[PDB]
Parts: sequence; C-alpha cells; structure tokens
Amino acid sequence: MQFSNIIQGACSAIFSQDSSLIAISNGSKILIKDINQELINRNVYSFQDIITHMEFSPDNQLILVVQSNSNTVEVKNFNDEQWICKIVDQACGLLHAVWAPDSRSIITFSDFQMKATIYSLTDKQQYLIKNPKYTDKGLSFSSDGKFMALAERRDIKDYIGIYYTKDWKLVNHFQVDTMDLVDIQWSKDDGSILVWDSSINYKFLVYHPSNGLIQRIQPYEYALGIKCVELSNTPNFVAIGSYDEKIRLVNTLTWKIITELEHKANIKEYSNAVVYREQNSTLLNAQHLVDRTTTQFVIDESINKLPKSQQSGVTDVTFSFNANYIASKSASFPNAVFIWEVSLLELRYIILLQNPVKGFLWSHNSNNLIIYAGSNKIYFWSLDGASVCELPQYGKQFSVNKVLWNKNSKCLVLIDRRDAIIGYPPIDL
Amino acid sequence: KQLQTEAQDLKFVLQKSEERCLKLQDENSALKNKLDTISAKVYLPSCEKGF
Amino acid sequence: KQLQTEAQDLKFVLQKSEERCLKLQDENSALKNKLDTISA
Repeated sequence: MQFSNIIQGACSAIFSQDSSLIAISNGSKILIKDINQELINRNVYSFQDIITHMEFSPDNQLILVVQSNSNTVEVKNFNDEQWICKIVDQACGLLHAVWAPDSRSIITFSDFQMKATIYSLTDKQQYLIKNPKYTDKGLSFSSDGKFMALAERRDIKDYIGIYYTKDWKLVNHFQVDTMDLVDIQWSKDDGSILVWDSSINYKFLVYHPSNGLIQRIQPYEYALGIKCVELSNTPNFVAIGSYDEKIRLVNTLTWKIITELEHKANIKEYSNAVVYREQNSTLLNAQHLVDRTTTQFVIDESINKLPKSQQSGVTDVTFSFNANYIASKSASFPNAVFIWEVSLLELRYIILLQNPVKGFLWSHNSNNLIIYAGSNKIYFWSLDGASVCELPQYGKQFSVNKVLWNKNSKCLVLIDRRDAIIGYPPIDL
Repeated sequence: KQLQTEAQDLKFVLQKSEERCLKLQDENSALKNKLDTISAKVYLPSCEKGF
Repeated sequence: KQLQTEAQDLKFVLQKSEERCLKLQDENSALKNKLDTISA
C-alpha cells in the first residue's frame, strides 16, 4: 500500500464522484487532496465555524459544507474561489443540506420538518417543501436523477412527494401505504419506487411512480424487519435485509422473492461453506525491526459455530461488482462477515475477525471485500483466498473506524478521529 | 396461557402506542402549523432585523 | 417456542414505536421552545 502522511485534523472525510479528490474535514477547515497527482493538497477551505457535514457535488467542482449550531450552509466552488455562496436563511434553521445533482442546487433542510427549501445556486428559486419528513433519509433520486422521492409528512400521514427534479417541482404527489417511511429507493431502471417502511411492519412497498402499488413484500404484521435494503448493480435485483438474520432476495423483474438467505450460526450447515478467520501471526518476509505481534487472514475450517435493538438485524446487503456476492454480516455476529454466494444462493466465505466488525465495502471492480474493524489493518476477502493489508508505523495507532473507498477503486480513505490515512492498497488488480 | 395473552394483546398495545404516537404527531402538526403561522408574519418582515 | 417468538416479535415492534413517540415528544418540547423564542 502507498501512503500519504497522517493527516492531522482529519475529523472526517469524503471523496469525490470521480474519486480524484478527497476532502478532509478539520473542525475549522476542509483540506482537498488530488490523489492522482500524489496524495497532496490542492485547495483549502476555512471558516470561523464548526463543521459537521460536507458533500462533493457530482461533478466534483464544489463542496457543500454545512456548519453546526450556526445554521450555515457554505458553498465553495473549487475551480472558482471567488464563488462563495452562503445560505443564511436562518430564522427557520439550516439543519442540513444535500446537493441536487445536475440542478446546480442545494436542498436545505429547515428544522422541524418545515421546509426543505431548494436554493438554486444560479437563481435561488426557493420553492417550499410541503413539510419534508427528513433531511437525507427518504430523499432519494431516481437512477438517472429525473425524479426525487421525498419522504414527507402531512395530516400526520406519510407520503412521498414526487419531485420532478429539473423544474424541481411536485408532480406525482402520492400517499404511501406506510406506517412510517424509513427511506426510499428507486429501481435501477426507474421502473418503480421501492419504499422502505418502518421496521415494525417488515414491508416493502413497490410503487410505480405513475400509479401506486405494483407489489408488496409482505409484512409479517408483528415483527421487526426490513432492517436494511440494497439494490445490486445488475440490470436489476434487490435484496432486503430483514431483522431476523435473513435476506429476502427479490427478482425485481417480477418483484418476487427468489430466496431467503439466513445467516444462522452453523457454518457446516451451509452446503458450500468456506470459513476463514483472522488469526495471530508474524510479519511477512523480509521484514526487519518493524516488530511482529501481527495477524493474517487465514482459512480455518474447523469452525462451525460462528460469533433486542441492534441484534439479529441484517447489517447489510451489499453487492459485489456484478453482484456475485452479498456481504452482509448480522448484528448478532459482532465478530464476523457473512458473504453469500449468488448464483448458488448459499453461504460461502464466512469470515471471523479478532476485532468486532465495524464495516465493510465491496470493491467496485470485482470483490476483495474490504473489511475494517478499528485495528490499523485492512482485512480483505480476497478472492484469491485471503489478504491483510497491514498499516505501517506511519500511523501506528490509527484505528480505521470508518472506511471510504473510491469508486475508482484504487484509493482508500481510512478514518479514525482527527486522523486520516490515505493510500493506494495492494491495487495492482 | 398468560403468554398466549402476551401475544394477546400486544397487537393492541402496539395499536395504543400507535394512538399515542398519532396524538403526538397531531399535536406536533398543530404546533408546526403555529410555527409556520408565526414565522410567516413575524419573520416575513423581521428577517430584515436579522439581515 | 412458536408463541414466545411471536411475543418477542411484538415486544420488539413496541420498542420501536416507543422510540418514534419519544422523537415526537422531544420535537414537541423543542417546537414549543422555538415558538416562545420567536414570540419573545
């Protein structure tokens, strides 16, 4: 792995759409690095304020930065430092903001589900939002960005506002069959709005943007479910992470459950089980005084038994490149990552860690699932058995509690507290 | 037997919690309406004091 | 087993609707304080 310095003050970070830039947030400034030139600085944005959120616009020309209990949205064009805009329409609060894709605009969320006034950066045009339910959650753009489905609440009933995004206007306002909207997804071909209801009902409401329900993933009425959901990067396929350690894999062509993949606990009971673990080791050769007392990711088939609230929830349904695998994990498996293999629709490559799993990312372009757990190591479910990328003394205590991974899956961003490690992992590919 | 009555009825308790929730949501709707109402007349011009 | 599972499924959903109620009662207090701040 190629490394940059240990970025001081890197409270958090985001990376750009084209993966060329990394924005590092320091409490009073954002550092921008052009990773392609080297993992070095370009621009810096500073302010006399406390930053809690930042977003790169999807052209990577500006960064949206939102200031804390100051209700201030600050917009900086990186290619034009003279274009500084602020949204200080503070009487109502500016609790959050998100970028509106090619509309060149900011959706700024007022407090109390009042407004999510759109602030065009070219002309303001401040259309009111009829009581938005949330800031980011429930705000979901269609795959081509044509429509945005916004969770909204009026007459204390959830509904989805359907916004046509070019004119940023309400069109197919729709009452959604929910108890409580959690989020909204659009189908990959934009054939439907997949609506994620509250975990209480275990249901997915599939609505045509033009007519209301197409289908429903049946509720169980009285159990928690639909803990998470994701759409794979296939022509279309979705799978729903329930809250009973099971994923309902749905073929979106017909919206039917093709299968139910259950995590269980017994590795041996999966007909194709392959089990690995993180285990104690020594360093690779030819290492010297760097010391040892390290770990490696190894196969260990002997392992059969694997280790309310955040328990039994499917923690993810994340799809691999071309979705041949689903990385998932369970809230009930603090120490392991479950990888489902599809087309087998069977569990395989079950990974136990010595460090409770904090998360993982499928790499774009194949797999090599990146697994992190706050250990100053990146573990990978290398297709070619196993891999661990040890991080150096150059950041010896860095934990890696959060990981970003570039779409151009060459650059890795490791985040801890005021500290970031930026690099180029074993990415020869 | 008591467990059958655990199941019977927490569907009801869920329903009563739903009513309480709805009661709160409605109060908040009315309260949000008061907030929109006051803002529309107070800040419409008083925003100038601020800006 | 069949029963206890359902019963717990029910308890789990109650805990989540309770959390929604709390978000709302707290939003309620916050709304009142904002209005009062505005009037005063």
